[PDB]
Amino acid sequence: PISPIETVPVKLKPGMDGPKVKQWPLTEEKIKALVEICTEMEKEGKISKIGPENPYNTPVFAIKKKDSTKWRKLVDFRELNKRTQDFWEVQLGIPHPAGLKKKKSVTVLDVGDAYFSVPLDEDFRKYTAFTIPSIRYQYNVLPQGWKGSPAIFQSSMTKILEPFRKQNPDIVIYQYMDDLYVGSDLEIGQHRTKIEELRQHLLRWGLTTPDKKHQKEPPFLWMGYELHPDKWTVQPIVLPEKDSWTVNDICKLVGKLNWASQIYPGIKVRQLSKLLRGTKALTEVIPLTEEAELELAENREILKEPVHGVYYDPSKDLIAEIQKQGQGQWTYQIYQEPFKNLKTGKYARMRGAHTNDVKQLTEAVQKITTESIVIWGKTPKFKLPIQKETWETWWTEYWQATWIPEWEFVNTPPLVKLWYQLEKEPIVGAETFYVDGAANRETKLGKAGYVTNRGRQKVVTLTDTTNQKTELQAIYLALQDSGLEVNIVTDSQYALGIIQAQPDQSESELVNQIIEQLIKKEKVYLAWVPAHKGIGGNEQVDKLVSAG
Amino acid sequence: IETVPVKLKPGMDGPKVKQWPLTEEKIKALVEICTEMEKEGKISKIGPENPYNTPVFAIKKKDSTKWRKLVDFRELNKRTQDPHPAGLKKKKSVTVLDVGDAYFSVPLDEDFRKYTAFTIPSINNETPGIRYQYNVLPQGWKGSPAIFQSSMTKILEPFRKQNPDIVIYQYMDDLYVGSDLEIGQHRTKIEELRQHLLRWGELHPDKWTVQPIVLPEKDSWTVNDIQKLVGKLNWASQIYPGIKVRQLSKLLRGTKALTEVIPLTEEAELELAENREILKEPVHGVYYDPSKDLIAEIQKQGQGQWTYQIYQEPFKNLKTGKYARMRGAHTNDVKQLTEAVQKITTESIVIWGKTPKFKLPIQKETWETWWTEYWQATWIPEWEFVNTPPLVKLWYQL
DNA sequence: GTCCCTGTTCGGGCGCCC
DNA sequence: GGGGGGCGCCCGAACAGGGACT
Ligand SMILES: Nc1nc(=O)n([C@@H]2CS[C@H](COP(=O)(O)OP(=O)(O)OP(=O)(O)O)O2)cc1F
Repeated sequence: PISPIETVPVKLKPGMDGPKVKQWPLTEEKIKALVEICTEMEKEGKISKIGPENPYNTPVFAIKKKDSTKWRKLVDFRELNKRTQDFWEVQLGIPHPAGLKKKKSVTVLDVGDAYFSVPLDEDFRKYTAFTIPSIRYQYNVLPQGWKGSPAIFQSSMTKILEPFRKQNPDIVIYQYMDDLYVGSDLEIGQHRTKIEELRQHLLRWGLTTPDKKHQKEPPFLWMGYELHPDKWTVQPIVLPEKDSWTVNDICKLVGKLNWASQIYPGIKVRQLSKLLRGTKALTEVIPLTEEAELELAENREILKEPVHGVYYDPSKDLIAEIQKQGQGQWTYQIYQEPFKNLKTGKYARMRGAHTNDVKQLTEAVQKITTESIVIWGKTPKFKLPIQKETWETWWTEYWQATWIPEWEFVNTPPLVKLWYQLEKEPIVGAETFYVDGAANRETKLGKAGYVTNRGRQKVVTLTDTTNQKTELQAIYLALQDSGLEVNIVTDSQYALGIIQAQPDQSESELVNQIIEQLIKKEKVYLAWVPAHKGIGGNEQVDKLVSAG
Repeated sequence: IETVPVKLKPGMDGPKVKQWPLTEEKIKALVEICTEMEKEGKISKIGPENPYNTPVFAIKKKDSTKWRKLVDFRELNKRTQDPHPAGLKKKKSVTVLDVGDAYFSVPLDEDFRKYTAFTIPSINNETPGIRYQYNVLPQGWKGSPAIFQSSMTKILEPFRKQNPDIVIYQYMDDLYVGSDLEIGQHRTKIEELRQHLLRWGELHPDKWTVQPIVLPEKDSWTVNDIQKLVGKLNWASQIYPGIKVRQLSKLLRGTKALTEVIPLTEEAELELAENREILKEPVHGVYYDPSKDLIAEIQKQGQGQWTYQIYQEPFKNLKTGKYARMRGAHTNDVKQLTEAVQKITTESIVIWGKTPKFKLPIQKETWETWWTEYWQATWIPEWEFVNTPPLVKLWYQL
């Protein structure tokens, strides 16, 4: 039936008018599915025959559902969607089984033909004109294909349930579209009585709940999961086995893996992900790199294993544990009692041209924190592979505000560390290098070199380069020709800002070579001086590399 | 009471900022507060055909069992169609009262209401968001004090006449009250005003430090010392054109070991004397201009020390100061840093009756993850995040 | 001014849900 | 097979802001 709920007032965008677009051809089978559905909707007042008083039109079609027997009628409203006003989406995210608490009685219910039970504003009905080829109808209810439909339904549903929620604050109703998870701490007879009350409430507002879709016994099928009473599980994940992979193939495998990582610990997709670079189209084919090759294999082995998650006990604590995976990849498991994960995940986001492990760890902690707050509404305690002293050093010598919430060290390598440590004071008995670089904007030609206090001077010439690059080149050069202990003096704010942040990884081949050298050295000390101010021997090296 | 029509700036649409995730604590407080406000006509449930939105959260005050709802109207305020007392910056004591309650007594122009929508989230997305709209003058909207000014002036009217050398200033939801009364009589005065305000329905400005730049004193100078020195002065000379560097730079003639000690010539020893003084004299020629924003810059100096400079045009510092704190274990940079921007916002309101735009030395995600856990003010400054060149770090060092 | 380099947003694919 | 809203993940395009240089 149609809800007697108030319609939600909608309008087109200003100066815009409804859509005129020719129906396209349809399969015979689809045409029959269509009029079986329409002759029935029309009969129930969900749609009305229109005449020549309606200029507009929009193409319709259909697709089989998950029950494979029933058809879902759809409307390619892409055009009317463009000319329909903005809504504020009310759905703020996706509920997660690991955020559910142990319940004594559980029920799952679908609403029957949900959209077609919510009336559509009268002034707007005309813009939904469609045509069934073999009859011209228009929608009186919400149509599947329009951009107003999800939020209008989600809000409508929330109105309808407020009364029951307020009357019954200790029944918990997870509400995702027309899907309802209902949980209570009542005995099965009392619970079932409450479910009937909920079904009648819903039916008073025109929303039927078919028994066919009413789950009474575990395990429950919910949001892609199976809820058993003490544990939950994700419905099986199947990975493609192409031997030739396209961009789309790849993109389709990284998704299923991401999906998998919420409960499958140790998943990685760096090497797969790299393939996706430069590829100008979904259909492009790409050969797996040797390391991508190997990676996919590791994940395939992971999926074979049997795994579940548990529900949430608020009396206990939330603990998050982080594992370093290499190459800017991290895995985490969130739990309350050891070896009983609530859930898991990964962090593999490369942010920054240059960075190091302690930074990324800080970024992993922040992501996990934000996610725990969405799912459980509180921060977890951390276990991290980083010694208190390492973190203390980094915090001490980093010119930025940084911080991690309450955490305890876990010696599960590979541990997170600082791979080198610049000195705070200049080094006694270490050769002092004054480095510099210059480049010609037009020719792209340049020079990098040094001068040392012991009389050494070297100048190297370059091509297709830049100022920044030649400043970084000069530094690399001084590391290459210096001993195990070196003082380096530069006038490059650019170069000094990178190196002082103690990176161990970079996009830049050159910064990587520099990092290698910094790791080998026993002591390095980097000082800055303002350029072009006659400060020897910055002055001396300036003259050298300035033959351009 | 008939409403005061209000408009947006021209060619501007209403705010559309996504709500961020809240803790359980905060959501329960907001659900609790909102249902009451709804029970009193102050806010109404709305649908999603209202396309606008503005974030919301909540703070638990000091030692208390009371939460304060706090809507982030920074965007709205930026898009809303648009006399501070010099005397307030000079008072032994200044007390800050929260008069936000007062606004709920004034209806809100019906056409404007839609631009004040907000959304309450649920734990683990058990439900879609619950959207509300305002029916009165919302706290945190810069429109609220404006429209309520006239009624405000009547209220404080005779408290002022009766106490003509207590100065009362209003900024947004806030009332600033300064006096030279010894604490106790200032306290008894403040409560007098509060009594006076229930009938209708602490700081110390004078003792705020200025943070001079300063130069090392040494018996032995090495090449490295002098190079650091010269570079610091080369930059300081953008602020203080008086600064001179030539005689010191002459000691760095040649190409020498960083740890070689160098005896200061008497000239270079001299200009060291000058520069030391050219730093004492105040920054000449910097005029506060309200057509432009106050920019605040903050630097982490370590050991819980923080430095900052308020300016409108680069190198033209209106003020430069310092924030010190605890030295130990539980030190939390993010908490110290939000305390810093709150002390600095506070000083700006008091001195120029305006809010600074902060340039913050923190990662954006690190800050947005945690600042609402240390926030205690009814307003919220504008900010932007900025990884600061490790050079300026040493310029303002103490 | 321009060029260079770095950081943000934002839209485009895919994953999952209904 | 062609539609919609939400979140997630990656990527590249656009554009912003600071430094170095003519
Ligand atoms: N792919 C989908 N597009 C949609 O627009 N919908 C919308 C949003 S939820 C609403 C109804 O979902 P259901 O899958 O329960 O389908 P239904 O209510 O149309 O019919 P029924 O519940 O099977 O009786 O249809 C669902 C889809 F799966």
